Amino acid sequence: TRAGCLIGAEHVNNSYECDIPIGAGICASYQTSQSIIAYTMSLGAENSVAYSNNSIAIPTNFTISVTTEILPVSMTKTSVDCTMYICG
Amino acid sequence: SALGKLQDVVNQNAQALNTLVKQLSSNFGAISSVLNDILSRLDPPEAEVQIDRLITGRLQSLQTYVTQQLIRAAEIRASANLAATKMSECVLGQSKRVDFCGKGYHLMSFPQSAPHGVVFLHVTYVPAQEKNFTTAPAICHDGKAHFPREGVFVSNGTHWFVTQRNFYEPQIITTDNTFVSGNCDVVIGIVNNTVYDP
Amino acid sequence: YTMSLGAENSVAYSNNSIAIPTNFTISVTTEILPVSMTKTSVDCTMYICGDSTECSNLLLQYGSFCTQLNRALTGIAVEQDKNTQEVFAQVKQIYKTPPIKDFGGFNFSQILPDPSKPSKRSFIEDLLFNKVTKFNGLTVLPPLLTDEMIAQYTSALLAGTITSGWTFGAGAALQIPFAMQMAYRFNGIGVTQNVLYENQKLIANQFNSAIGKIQDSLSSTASALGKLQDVVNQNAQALNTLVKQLSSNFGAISSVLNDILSRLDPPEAEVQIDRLITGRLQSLQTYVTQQLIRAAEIRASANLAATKMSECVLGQSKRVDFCGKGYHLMSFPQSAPHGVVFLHVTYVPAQEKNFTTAPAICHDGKAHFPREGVFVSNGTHWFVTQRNFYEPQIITTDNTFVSGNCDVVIGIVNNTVYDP
Amino acid sequence: LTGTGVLTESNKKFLPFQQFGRDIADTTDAVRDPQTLEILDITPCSFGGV
Ligand SMILES: *[C@@H]1O[C@H](CO)[C@@H](O[C@@H]2O[C@H](CO)[C@@H](O)[C@H](O)[C@H]2NC(C)=O)[C@H](O)[C@H]1NC(C)=O
Ligand SMILES: *[C@@H]1O[C@H](CO)[C@@H](O[C@@H]2O[C@H](CO)[C@@H](O)[C@H](O)[C@H]2NC(C)=O)[C@H](O)[C@H]1NC(C)=O
Ligand SMILES: *[C@@H]1O[C@H](CO)[C@@H](O[C@@H]2O[C@H](CO)[C@@H](O)[C@H](O)[C@H]2NC(C)=O)[C@H](O)[C@H]1NC(C)=O
Ligand SMILES: *[C@@H]1O[C@H](CO)[C@@H](O[C@@H]2O[C@H](CO)[C@@H](O)[C@H](O)[C@H]2NC(C)=O)[C@H](O)[C@H]1NC(C)=O
Ligand SMILES: *[C@@H]1O[C@H](CO)[C@@H](O[C@@H]2O[C@H](CO)[C@@H](O)[C@H](O)[C@H]2NC(C)=O)[C@H](O)[C@H]1NC(C)=O
Ligand SMILES: *[C@@H]1O[C@H](CO)[C@@H](O[C@@H]2O[C@H](CO)[C@@H](O)[C@H](O)[C@H]2NC(C)=O)[C@H](O)[C@H]1NC(C)=O
Ligand SMILES: *[C@@H]1O[C@H](CO)[C@@H](O)[C@H](O)[C@H]1NC(C)=O
Ligand SMILES: *[C@@H]1O[C@H](CO)[C@@H](O)[C@H](O)[C@H]1NC(C)=O
Ligand SMILES: *[C@@H]1O[C@H](CO)[C@@H](O)[C@H](O)[C@H]1NC(C)=O
Ligand SMILES: *[C@@H]1O[C@H](CO)[C@@H](O)[C@H](O)[C@H]1NC(C)=O
Ligand SMILES: *[C@@H]1O[C@H](CO)[C@@H](O)[C@H](O)[C@H]1NC(C)=O
Ligand SMILES: *[C@@H]1O[C@H](CO)[C@@H](O)[C@H](O)[C@H]1NC(C)=O
Repeated sequence: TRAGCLIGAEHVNNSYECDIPIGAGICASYQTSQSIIAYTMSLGAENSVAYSNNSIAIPTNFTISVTTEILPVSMTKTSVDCTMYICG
Repeated sequence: SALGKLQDVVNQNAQALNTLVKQLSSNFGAISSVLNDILSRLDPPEAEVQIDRLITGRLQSLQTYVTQQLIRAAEIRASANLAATKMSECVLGQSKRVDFCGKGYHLMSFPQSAPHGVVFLHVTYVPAQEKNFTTAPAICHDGKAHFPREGVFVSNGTHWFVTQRNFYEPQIITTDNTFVSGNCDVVIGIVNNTVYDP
Repeated sequence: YTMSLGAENSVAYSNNSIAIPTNFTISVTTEILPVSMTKTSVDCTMYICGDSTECSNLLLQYGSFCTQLNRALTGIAVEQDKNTQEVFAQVKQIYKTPPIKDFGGFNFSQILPDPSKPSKRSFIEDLLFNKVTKFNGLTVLPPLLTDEMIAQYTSALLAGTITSGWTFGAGAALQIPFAMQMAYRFNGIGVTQNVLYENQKLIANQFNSAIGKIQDSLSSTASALGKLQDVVNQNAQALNTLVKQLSSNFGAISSVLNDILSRLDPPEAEVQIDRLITGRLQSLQTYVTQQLIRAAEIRASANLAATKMSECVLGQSKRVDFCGKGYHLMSFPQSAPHGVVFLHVTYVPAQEKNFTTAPAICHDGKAHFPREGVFVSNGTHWFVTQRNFYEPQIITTDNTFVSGNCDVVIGIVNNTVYDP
Repeated sequence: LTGTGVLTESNKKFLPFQQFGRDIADTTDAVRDPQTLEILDITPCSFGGV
């Protein structure tokens, strides 16, 4: 491949979501008898929207979703003595 | 793995610090990495040579450490600024920024603490069942072009209704739902129907 | 010369005069942001020693410095894919446009991908790609996503924007006629939707014209993409510098490790080698530090780009200069080498007239205020109209609300209100 | 003039007095063989990370 010579993975011509990235469009995963395979990654399922000049889709129901977002705020306040480290 | 971002900060600082410690064992050209082995064996005119090369090596290692911490510190600060912004806009109010406070339409958020960080629970509204309706930009009644004040005009195949955009709730089209501007000859795709006056 | 800060403008301010636009234009502007940089990598031992055994052994005296440098560069390279993924891979499905491109007069053919090409890029994208434009342990890693894959994400975002508005960015993509979508975008900026429909042909024509202007601007002005070219040039310069440093002697008899080795015995060769190592190691450390700083700058840009995709493309922003100048209606992404280009479509008021105004009208002792819009006068009669587009209406009880009386509001006008 | 590499026949022309050439990095690019006066290109031996 364009990312180098890959030895031991079985290349297949199917398309799957990326697991372990290799590069240049190629990923690998372990699956079904279970072995490492190489494949072109999928960017997602296709969706043809039924667009027309007189049709509108309107939801008749809804759901409530709660998601989690995690952010770092701080790190350990370390300190190093510039003389002791070097000279004891 | 859910909290991998916070674990990552911890791991990187730990690694940088362990590296700084391991460097003390390098000789850098010296007879020994141990300052005391030099001192206990050599007279000062020679001990100084060995000491000077250890100093150069250790000083360079320490400078490297500090530079990396300054860069890392900046990254964390940027995250903290984002976190502070989200607290202000997601927790203390209702945001209009599209993906800022989670996916879907934002309703509210609740903070939770975490080691060296903050976790936000974002509550959003997600439309979840659509149906196919026929539509039109306007309805013309007795030559007058009627537009909805709110919502859109829809049809179920036999009757036209006006409804709010984000939730199907059909209503009879009346003069209290629409406003008038222009006539049947201007709007492209205008529908032939009536409007009820209570 | 002394520079000018711009032309002067004395605004005709008074306590009873308001200017209101009677026409508008559609403007489309281009914003260019860097997203990523080349994923380079440098071998900390090969750069310094080549295949010299004596040099390699001398480097052991420096402990971990060699591995730390490779670790730092590896981290940057990984981050570069993270940045790309965050900006473009934010659509849950790959959306496609219909075979019949009926968008109410709006022509998107220059921004939609061309099916006849080996790479499905739009006309504008080809222009962007055409305009933006040693072995000593130095390599380049490929990106995880290819240009074709980026084009597919861009196409999906564009298809979604055109056929389901912003809905697809919150939930399922729900189809809507394009003209109705624009009507919502107009109400979203304070302009009543009938303005769109009554001027649909004009609006579509101005839009189509603006796109043609963009094609010409990008085709003729190479400097248009200078921000992306700048990222490329800086990394190239830094790398060439790293290479040139290998020729420095740093006090050595020769910069060439092999000249030292082929002529001197180890007791002397080591002296010359040790000074070359010190110099080369310092040069490499300098390079890595600069790349870490530069990487941070790019990441910040990528974060901004990702934000704009979410707020300008997947919705309608209220942030004043965030999605171009003027009132924002919608935006469309296009890919570019190492970056993203946004086309921002905005509404700009474009013909104002001088009207007399008042904060309120008092009728039979009652103070009447507009629910929406302002009161204006042409010198003979008073009308109520929407703020962003002149459209006078007879003032009626369905236009105004009542609070207080003639004695409270400063500058209240004596007139009547019609009750249907 | 020494080094390690892969030699191939070049397709470039040296002036009659030139003995070797160099690239943009100022390293050896090509040489003139001393017995047969032909020009050879020097390509580094392949390498990469694993
Ligand atoms: C739309 O509704 C009008 C009635 O409001 C229909 O009646 C008239 O039809 C004739 C013949 O086409 C026109 O010349 C008149 O101008 C219409 N009256 C008005 C007030 O516009 C008309 O036929 C209906 N149109 C359609 C397509 O059904
Ligand atoms: C569109 O909606 C109308 C109601 O708003 C449906 O008509 C009603 O059908 C019920 C029987 O199910 C009758 O009892 C009502 O009297 C009808 N109302 C009217 C105004 O006629 C109509 O069938 C729906 N059309 C489609 C195609 O589903
Ligand atoms: C959208 O705009 C493009 C131009 O940007 C139009 O392309 C022209 O198509 C005709 C055939 O119908 C060709 O003869 C012209 O040479 C094309 N012009 C250019 C510059 O290549 C396209 O027709 C327009 N589409 C719609 C629906 O109006
Ligand atoms: C609003 O401005 C537009 C232009 O931005 C006017 O449309 C132009 O009118 C001239 C004739 O005066 C034509 O030659 C141009 O071709 C038209 N341009 C376009 C894009 O169609 C429009 O008439 C103005 N409207 C008002 C009420 O003043
Ligand atoms: C404003 O309108 C009122 C009528 O609604 C005018 O009529 C009266 O004028 C006298 C003399 O100034 C006042 O004492 C009364 O209080 C007014 N009536 C009411 C209901 O307020 C009044 O003159 C008009 N004012 C101006 C400046 O034209
Ligand atoms: C202010 O606007 C009114 C219309 O709302 C103008 O008055 C009309 O003038 C036309 C002739 O051009 C007559 O046919 C209408 O009957 C008049 N309407 C009314 C209510 O009187 C008026 O001239 C405008 N004044 C100024 C200074 O522009
Ligand atoms: C590739 O696709 C063909 C069908 O077109 C199928 O028969 C074949 O088994 C596939 N091969 C691999 C390695 O996936
Ligand atoms: C709308 O109709 C199309 C066929 O024209 C169908 O594929 C689509 O699933 C329908 N959408 C809904 C919400 O029923
Ligand atoms: C909608 O598209 C159909 C295509 O057959 C066309 O006949 C009809 O006139 C169009 N209506 C509007 C309002 O554009
Ligand atoms: C409003 O009147 C002033 C003079 O008082 C003039 O300079 C200005 O150009 C006028 N503005 C418009 C929109 O006509
Ligand atoms: C507006 O300014 C003029 C200045 O001559 C003054 O006479 C008038 O009373 C003022 N009106 C209001 C409502 O402030
Ligand atoms: C060197 O000697 C060989 C063998 O006799 C001959 O073929 C070749 O041309 C000579 N080259 C030069 C430069 O004299």
